[PDB]
Amino acid sequence: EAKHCVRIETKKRVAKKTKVEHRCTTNKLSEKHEGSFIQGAEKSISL
Amino acid sequence: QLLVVENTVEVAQFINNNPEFLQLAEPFWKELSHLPSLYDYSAYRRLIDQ
Repeated sequence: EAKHCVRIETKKRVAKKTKVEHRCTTNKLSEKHEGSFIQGAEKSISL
Repeated sequence: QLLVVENTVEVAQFINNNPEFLQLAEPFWKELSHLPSLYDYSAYRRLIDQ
């Protein structure tokens, strides 16, 4: 999980101007692995 | 993968006599009696084919 988020606000008075901005981002990754291997051999020799 | 290889022997062996005491089968002997007494390979080839 990764998040980056910023909020900015400005007001100026002299005339009055204001700007406010909010920006946010979220990033997530999940990976799951599984593996199974089995091997077997038989030899039988009879006389 | 399976491999099975199996043998039964029930006649442990036969041992045929040497050629001096073997008896030829009458058809085979009759074929030998018609062999051309010379190298006519066609004839001996037919015999070996049989």
